[PDB]
Amino acid sequence: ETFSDLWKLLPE
Amino acid sequence: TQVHPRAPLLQILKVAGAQEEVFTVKEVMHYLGQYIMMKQLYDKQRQHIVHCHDDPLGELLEVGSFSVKNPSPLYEMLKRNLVIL
Repeated sequence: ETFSDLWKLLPE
Repeated sequence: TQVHPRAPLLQILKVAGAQEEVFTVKEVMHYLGQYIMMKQLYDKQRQHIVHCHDDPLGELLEVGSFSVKNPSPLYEMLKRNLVIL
């Protein structure tokens, strides 16, 4: 939903 | 593994509040997120889209926008802009 929520799901 | 960001990327991370010169990739990702959030580059309605045209981040990514769900330009940018220590 939110950018912050989405960014947290990025594989490092 | 520790990395030293090339100058243009390091500039961005410092805007985003980073005080370090050497980082982990995790920390670099944290500060890129911070930068996008602080500068409000994400699309307001569809927030996986990041609009970076006319921002220095766009100059590094070499793209006008990208999707957090299609992150390869981000990763390719990091490959070009991180020197492994």
